[PDB]
Amino acid sequence: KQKNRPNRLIVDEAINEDNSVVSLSQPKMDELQLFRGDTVLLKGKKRREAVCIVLSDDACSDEKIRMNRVVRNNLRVRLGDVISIQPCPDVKYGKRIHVLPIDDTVEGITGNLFEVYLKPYFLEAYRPIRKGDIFLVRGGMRAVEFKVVETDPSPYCIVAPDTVIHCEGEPIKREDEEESLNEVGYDDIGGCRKQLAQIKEMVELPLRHPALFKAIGVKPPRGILLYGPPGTGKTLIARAVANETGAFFFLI
Amino acid sequence: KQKNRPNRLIVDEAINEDNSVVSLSQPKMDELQLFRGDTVLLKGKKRREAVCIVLSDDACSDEKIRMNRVVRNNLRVRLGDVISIQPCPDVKYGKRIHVLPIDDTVEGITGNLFEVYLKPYFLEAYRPIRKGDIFLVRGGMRAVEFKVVETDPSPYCIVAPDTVIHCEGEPIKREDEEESLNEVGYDDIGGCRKQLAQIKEMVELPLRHPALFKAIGVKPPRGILLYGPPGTGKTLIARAVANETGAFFFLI
Ligand SMILES: Nc1ncnc2c1ncn2[C@@H]1O[C@H](COP(=O)(O)OP(=O)(O)O)[C@@H](O)[C@H]1O
Ligand SMILES: Nc1ncnc2c1ncn2[C@@H]1O[C@H](COP(=O)(O)OP(=O)(O)O)[C@@H](O)[C@H]1O
Repeated sequence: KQKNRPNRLIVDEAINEDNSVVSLSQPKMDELQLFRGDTVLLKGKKRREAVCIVLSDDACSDEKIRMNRVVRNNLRVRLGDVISIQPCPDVKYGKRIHVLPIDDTVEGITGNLFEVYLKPYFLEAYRPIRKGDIFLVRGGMRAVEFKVVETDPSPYCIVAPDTVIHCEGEPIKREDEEESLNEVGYDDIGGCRKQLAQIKEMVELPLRHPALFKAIGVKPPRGILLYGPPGTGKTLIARAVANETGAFFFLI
Repeated sequence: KQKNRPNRLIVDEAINEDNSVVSLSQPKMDELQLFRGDTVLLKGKKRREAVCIVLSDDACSDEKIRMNRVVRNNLRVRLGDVISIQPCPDVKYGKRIHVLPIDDTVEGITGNLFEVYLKPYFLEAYRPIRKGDIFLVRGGMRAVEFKVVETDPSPYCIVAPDTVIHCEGEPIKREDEEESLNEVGYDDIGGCRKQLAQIKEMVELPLRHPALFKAIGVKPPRGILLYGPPGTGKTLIARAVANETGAFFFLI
């Protein structure tokens, strides 16, 4: 079976903000035999899957794939990891969905969540979904998460205008496996691109591949000193780096 | 029943010093069908009532009502609250009243309180009263409070020249519900208007509506630093703010 050359890419940062658009470059797209708007299927770590509409861009390489933080966290991968891509031409429109909120997120929210949040989200935008994911909607000076529990053409479909939604039930608990989305990441840092590039390349090898430094005698850098006027967000950059590499973070 | 548009106003600061004059603007006054000098009836928090002569002014909005600190404290409301207004054309002259002092206020006062204090107060000024209120008279380098206990056309009337007063009895105790009137308020701060406006708008939302900051993620200001030469009354301003919002005050 052929899997190495047509079906391998490397995750990196995103430029678009939609939680379903995955951006890649045109040579890979006519190599994969995929056109714009076609729903694609991604497999990552721990046999997790995701369905996403595709899009083309130019400011990419021929092995890099740009995905948003929600879809990336939905596959359990981190930046610099590899995934598998496939065409999925057998998705159908749904006829029944059931969604729940996360209790950690809904606090002091009064009224009904349906007509304020889930009504403008699935409005005039055909969005694909798979059972057991988590998506995020922003508004009312808050950001609320939602977990899909069921799907009528199980286990994945596309949201069509005539797809009823039964938003019935009580909040569900966040388990000890997925991480929160109110945490810090590289997307929550405006400006300062060159310095971010430097720090990212400076801690890439010791924190991503730790076993490599048992096979070579080479000393990686261990002392970093950030400086600048107060109010420039340095602890932010620290927590960001520490969260995106999955490393442990202690604060003195 | 119609109550929202003709019978709702918002309390604010006063410009006059009389304990019976309540000031409002001419559009609301000819909307309520009220003329000058007519006794008006106010209902506030905890089904408290008050009878007051009315007056017109121009430096107001069309939903703000200016009342003195005595009448405001008599309704249990604070600044920025809402009250109900009504016309009360069925007040009559009294024929017997009975008033007592507050023991916390009378200290070292010798002689009789009647002819020195209660004689010039109800002199050539028709003043309305209701049973169970508290009013304040100034003189002799002191300020003495008085509580009405009974009224002959019960439970409210107007003081006419031929209304006898039986100032008979012993001092009464201040209970644990009403606050004193020798405390600090915005009226006891001369000058410094712009800075007062700034500090009042800076602590309005967190201290008046605390539940609102469980429904939005927005950080209110928490650090304030007052400065100026010594002798400019800064702790005064602090106690003032803390008393007018009803907040707890700790002093280090
Ligand atoms: N470049 C930036 N991008 C995003 N937010 C920033 C940036 N610079 C400052 N801030 C914001 O202002 C504050 C500045 O960071 P700082 O007060 O030094 O860190 P912290 O209080 O989190 O230890 C943070 O709350 C952050 O939200
Ligand atoms: N603007 C003002 N309005 C009213 N009284 C003031 C003003 N400025 C100063 N004072 C008076 O002078 C004193 C100045 O305040 P201060 O001596 O700093 O506070 P305290 O002695 O109460 O700790 C107070 O007793 C106050 O009565």
